[PDB]
Amino acid sequence: DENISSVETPYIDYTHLRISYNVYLAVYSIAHALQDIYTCLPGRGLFTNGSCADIKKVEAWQVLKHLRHLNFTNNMGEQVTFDECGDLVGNYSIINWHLSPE
Amino acid sequence: YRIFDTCNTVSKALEATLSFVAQNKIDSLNSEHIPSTIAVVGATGSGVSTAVANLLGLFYIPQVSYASSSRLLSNKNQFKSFLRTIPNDEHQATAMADIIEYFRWNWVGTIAADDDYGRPGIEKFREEAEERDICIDFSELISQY
Amino acid sequence: GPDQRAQKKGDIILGGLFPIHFGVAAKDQDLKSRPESVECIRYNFRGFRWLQAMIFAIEEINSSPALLPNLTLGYRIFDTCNTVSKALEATLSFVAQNKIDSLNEHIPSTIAVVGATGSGVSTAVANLLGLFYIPQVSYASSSRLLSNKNQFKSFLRTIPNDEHQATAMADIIEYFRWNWVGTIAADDDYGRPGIEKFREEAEERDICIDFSELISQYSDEEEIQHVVEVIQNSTAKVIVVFSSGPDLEPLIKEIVRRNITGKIWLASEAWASSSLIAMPQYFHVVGGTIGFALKAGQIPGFREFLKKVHPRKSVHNGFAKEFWEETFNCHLRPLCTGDENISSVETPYIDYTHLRISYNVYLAVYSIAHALQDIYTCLPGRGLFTNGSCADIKKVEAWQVLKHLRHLNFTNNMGEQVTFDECGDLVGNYSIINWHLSPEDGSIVFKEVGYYNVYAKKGERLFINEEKILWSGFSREVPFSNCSRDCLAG
Amino acid sequence: TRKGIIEGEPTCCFECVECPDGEYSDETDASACNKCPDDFWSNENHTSCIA
Ligand SMILES: *[C@@H]1O[C@H](CO)[C@@H](O[C@@H]2O[C@H](CO)[C@@H](O)[C@H](O)[C@H]2NC(C)=O)[C@H](O)[C@H]1NC(C)=O
Ligand SMILES: *[C@@H]1O[C@H](CO)[C@@H](O[C@@H]2O[C@H](CO)[C@@H](O)[C@H](O)[C@H]2NC(C)=O)[C@H](O)[C@H]1NC(C)=O
Ligand SMILES: *[C@@H]1O[C@H](CO)[C@@H](O[C@@H]2O[C@H](CO)[C@@H](O)[C@H](O)[C@H]2NC(C)=O)[C@H](O)[C@H]1NC(C)=O
Ligand SMILES: O=C(O)[C@@H]1Cc2c([nH]c3ccccc23)CN1
Ligand SMILES: O=C(O)[C@@H]1Cc2c([nH]c3ccccc23)CN1
Ligand SMILES: *[C@@H]1O[C@H](CO)[C@@H](O)[C@H](O)[C@H]1NC(C)=O
Ligand SMILES: *[C@@H]1O[C@H](CO)[C@@H](O)[C@H](O)[C@H]1NC(C)=O
Ligand SMILES: *[C@@H]1O[C@H](CO)[C@@H](O)[C@H](O)[C@H]1NC(C)=O
Ligand SMILES: *[C@@H]1O[C@H](CO)[C@@H](O)[C@H](O)[C@H]1NC(C)=O
Ligand SMILES: [Ca+2]
Ligand SMILES: [Ca+2]
Ligand SMILES: [Ca+2]
Ligand SMILES: [Ca+2]
Repeated sequence: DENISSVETPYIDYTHLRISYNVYLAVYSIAHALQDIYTCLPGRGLFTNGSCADIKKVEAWQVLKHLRHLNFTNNMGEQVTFDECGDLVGNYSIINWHLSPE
Repeated sequence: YRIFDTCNTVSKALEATLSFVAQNKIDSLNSEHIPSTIAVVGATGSGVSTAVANLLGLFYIPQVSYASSSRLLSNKNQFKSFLRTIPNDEHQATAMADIIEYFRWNWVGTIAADDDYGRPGIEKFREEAEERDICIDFSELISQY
Repeated sequence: GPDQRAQKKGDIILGGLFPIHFGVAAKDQDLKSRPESVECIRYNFRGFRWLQAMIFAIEEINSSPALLPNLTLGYRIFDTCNTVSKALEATLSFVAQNKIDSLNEHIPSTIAVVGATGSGVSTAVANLLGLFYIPQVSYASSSRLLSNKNQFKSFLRTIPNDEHQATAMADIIEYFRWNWVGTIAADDDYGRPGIEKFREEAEERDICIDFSELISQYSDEEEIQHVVEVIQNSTAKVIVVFSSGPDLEPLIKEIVRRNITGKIWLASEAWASSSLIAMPQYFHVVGGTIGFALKAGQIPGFREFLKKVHPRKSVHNGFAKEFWEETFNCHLRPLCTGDENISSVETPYIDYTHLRISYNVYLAVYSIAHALQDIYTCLPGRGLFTNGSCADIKKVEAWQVLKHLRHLNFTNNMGEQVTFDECGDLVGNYSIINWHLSPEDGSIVFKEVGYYNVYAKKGERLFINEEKILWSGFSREVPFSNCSRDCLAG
Repeated sequence: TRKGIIEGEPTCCFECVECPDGEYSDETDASACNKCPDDFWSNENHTSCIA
């Protein structure tokens, strides 16, 4: 019954969600690739002769193909897409290490 | 989901990945209880992600990393199924060079981790500093071992 | 596992990883259909000779009762095609029983692996093998990154590490008094660390490096063209290339197309003796190249065994069929009569002057065999294990062979002591060769013009005979590769 | 004062060598002393040229 907030660890004592947001984006990108597999019109597909994969019997390479052609929207309303090298270009923030007055 | 701990170590990550690719492995190497992992989220370290990417792209299992940012993982000839939700470290070395140029320094030292993360980034920074007329006094390689 | 293998059943199975092909088919999978297995192109006769060296060593051990009596060494040897994926399929075949035991009957248990050739390929293979502590004794992987036992627990090599080679390149540049050089390296785990070590050494020795460009066998025409532009714009005659044959072939071909001459090429051991670069029609570009070569070894009876190859007679070597089909341009395309003579077609399989990597494969196999002999001929209370206990040669395990390989000290057929230090490395000299045009024929003669003594102290390791060097292949005058001319008196 | 080269040490590490008479250096981090034009000499500080 111990309280999680009682002990100060990096688990809760965080200020920003930078890499956690990266994990969230990875999961949602795979999910959106799977959705593109699911929401696939018969004649409009990424595979041979515009065929679509079967969500019930989907294979890893098909999800890779859809991930390479994945362009979805964040929960922050910003588009996520991967380049030809599977990269997601983003800004950086210059921070300075200070000392807490208290 | 099937999530394992890598401990920032290639060995643990490869045991977990061998668990991941077990069905594809037995299919390509000659019980349905083994689940079929459709994609992998990971890993943090760039060397760990490199080993896992070799093993996974052998079977074309997509691997979307969240922290591994080594430029060597942008080579689709070797890493066919690797994707990143983190920016590549091509820009961070240039940003460090721009920071040094902004504050009007030209005499700096460099330390890097002796792995696929520190070495490519510090090489890119060396190139950018040479372009920006910055002299690097020393270049050292470190590790946790 | 993979097909086209070379397999022989035995009591103990030695895995093999050789580049029978220089590479794979460059066909980027669009993933519109299920990705099939990639094909291997550019048949390598030198890699086939290395595989034959492994097989010859295993047969010699199985025939001589002085080594491992009444114990038979078998092998499962695959083709890596210089590609990480193929070698990883072969490695998964090697660790099938091990991964079944660790994760989850007649599958042979690979006791040790000989290979691979590429440092990145060997890095992937070592990553996979070190999970199960299966020793892997490479014959041509000289990257310093593989000396990290914290990441590569079961890795050994019979080739020298390439820090001494980069130091030797710097010493060569200092010897001829150049300070204005350019560096080229393959974008892999072999070229990058070596060129970095060279950069440190050159900075120590006050050698300015003008350009540092990375190359690959998969580099686009844009990247190759950019590197050639960098070379042309630069005034650095001396170019230090720390790369391999396949990774340098596109750049060399593009430079030959544009006829860039007068460049002095310092060749790393990987491509200093490469049939992909040392071609007669490249001599106006790569002529006079100064490169490094390993110690030449001797394997009595090896050439006869090489000349005893036959697709039908050799049933345990599945690579013999394609070897025959590419040697005589026949199919078993005219039909393969099967009576063709190996001494009729000039290939790197037979037209070799020295055995350097072949001797490395020989040493790898004999190191494994002598580790097994130490396992066998061991007194009960003097084993390298808990309480001095001994391994059982009837039920030997891979980690026991690794333990005996770490504490290995045996004698060559040349009378040279072979041991592996704490980093799992072997120390060896170098021979400095110069690419000479043949007077009698058109081939590129590799003329030995010096040596590098790794055992000697710094500043006394290098020995060169400038009278034996033909700069650019025709000139006896040492070229000028300084950025600025000397400031005179006053 | 111009920049002189320290042997064995990179470009960023230089010595301060005073310009000689006749020549001058007006800017900072100058790599060469420039001669004053014809009918012009250099002042005491070598920071400009006077007729
Ligand atoms: C440190 O060195 C840098 C060298 O780049 C100096 O920056 C130069 O300063 C001069 C002075 O006017 C300028 O003309 C150059 O354009 C500058 N070069 C740059 C910014 O790349 C810097 O001033 C030096 N700082 C100190 C305190 O010595
Ligand atoms: C190219 O530059 C090197 C670097 O200085 C010159 O090497 C010097 O040679 C002189 C006489 O041979 C020695 O006294 C110096 O100690 C050398 N400096 C070194 C080794 O750093 C070389 O002479 C130059 N070659 C030319 C101009 O052809
Ligand atoms: C590495 O090279 C050196 C020099 O080529 C070898 O040292 C020579 O050894 C022979 C006898 O084997 C002597 O006659 C020479 O006088 C030696 N030359 C020297 C010391 O400069 C050395 O043996 C080679 N390494 C190995 C392992 O053979
Ligand atoms: O590639 C790599 O190894 C690093 C690992 C890493 C990055 N950011 C982090 C934050 C916390 C812990 C680890 C990391 C950037 N990519
Ligand atoms: O570590 C490496 O990548 C090189 C590869 C290599 C060497 N020598 C060779 C001869 C032929 C073909 C390839 C090679 C030296 N070790
Ligand atoms: C992604 O889709 C949006 C429309 O929702 C479009 O504006 C954007 O250009 C697309 N990006 C890529 C990389 O296709
Ligand atoms: C070489 O110089 C030319 C001169 O314009 C330039 O266009 C070219 O980009 C240079 N090559 C490089 C920078 O690789
Ligand atoms: C290349 O240049 C050399 C002289 O430098 C000349 O002899 C040779 O014919 C040239 N070859 C081509 C293909 O231009
Ligand atoms: C190897 O054994 C020989 C004895 O044959 C000995 O002279 C030599 O010092 C040993 N070397 C090592 C490294 O143990
Ligand atoms: Ca990790
Ligand atoms: Ca290989
Ligand atoms: Ca070759
Ligand atoms: Ca110095």
